[PDB]
Amino acid sequence: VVNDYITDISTKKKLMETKIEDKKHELEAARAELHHWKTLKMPNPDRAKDTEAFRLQLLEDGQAFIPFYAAVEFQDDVTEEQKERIESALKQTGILDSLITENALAPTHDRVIRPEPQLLGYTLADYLRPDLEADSLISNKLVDEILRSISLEQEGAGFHVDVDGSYSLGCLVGHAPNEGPSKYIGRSSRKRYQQE
Amino acid sequence: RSISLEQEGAGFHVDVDGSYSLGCLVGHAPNEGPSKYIGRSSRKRYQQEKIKECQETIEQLQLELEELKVQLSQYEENLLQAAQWKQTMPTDQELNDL
Amino acid sequence: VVNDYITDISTKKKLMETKIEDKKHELEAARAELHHWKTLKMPNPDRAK
Repeated sequence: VVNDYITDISTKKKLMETKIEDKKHELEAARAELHHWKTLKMPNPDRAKDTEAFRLQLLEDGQAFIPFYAAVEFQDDVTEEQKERIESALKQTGILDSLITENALAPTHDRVIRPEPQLLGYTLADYLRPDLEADSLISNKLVDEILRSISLEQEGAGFHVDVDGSYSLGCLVGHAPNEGPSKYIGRSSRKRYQQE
Repeated sequence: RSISLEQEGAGFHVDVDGSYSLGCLVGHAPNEGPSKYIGRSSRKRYQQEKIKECQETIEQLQLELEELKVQLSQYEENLLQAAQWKQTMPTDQELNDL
Repeated sequence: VVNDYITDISTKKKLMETKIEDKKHELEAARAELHHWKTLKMPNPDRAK
């Protein structure tokens, strides 16, 4: 009987060993994730491998380009609610990762904001100022002009992104959902995604 | 029809190869796999492929679970046989009597 | 000695039980998913709630 009891206890001790193994392994997975977040430096927006291939093609071509999130930063007076609205609309439209190009480029597997004149009504340039990165190949005057390109009123069946988050894409008109505080737009925001 | 299949200058159009012009913007779409959303055939293909995946997963998991049942049954038989072993264990009856 | 061996066997029985739980979690989800795809109204593109 005593050995029956101790056998049971030994089995459960083994179960304790197994769960110690399990928790060590869970802590190792958590540790690996923690290591990944600790050695992060700058997370970028959503992309497809085709867009990366195309942008490699652009680099091989030497075309002047810089992604939008890497191109602009919000102004001081633009509090977190406004940042959220503008970044959510850009992300929903995909404009967030869209490319600003010095020349009228046509993208393959990618999107380019050609500086075609969209100088009618209010624009996002009112709220945003350019923020050029270390790899910038484009001047801020053109970027500012593109910021003016993004309109805040319907161009019929055309392109615009309002401050309240609505956007028109071709025949489409849209409004963005909640996405939380800004993480991609601005130097502070890109690092912030990493910290939580 | 509000969507053209030939370049409309700076205007709005979406070509067959996936390129599109939407104002000052020009874009081209990435890989998204075979059509899944547009049309009954595409939606049904999505449904059938998802169904096939889940059916194969249920089959594999059932096979593994029946294998697990076999292992557990063998382990129970082993414990039983251990108890049976206890009975077969030698006894010192003759030596103690002597 | 028999009890040393039997503790190991109990452990392996326990591992089978743990993997039975595991099969329960993957296979129950697969059954639910298969029913859902049978009851698929439509495919949903990228969306927010």
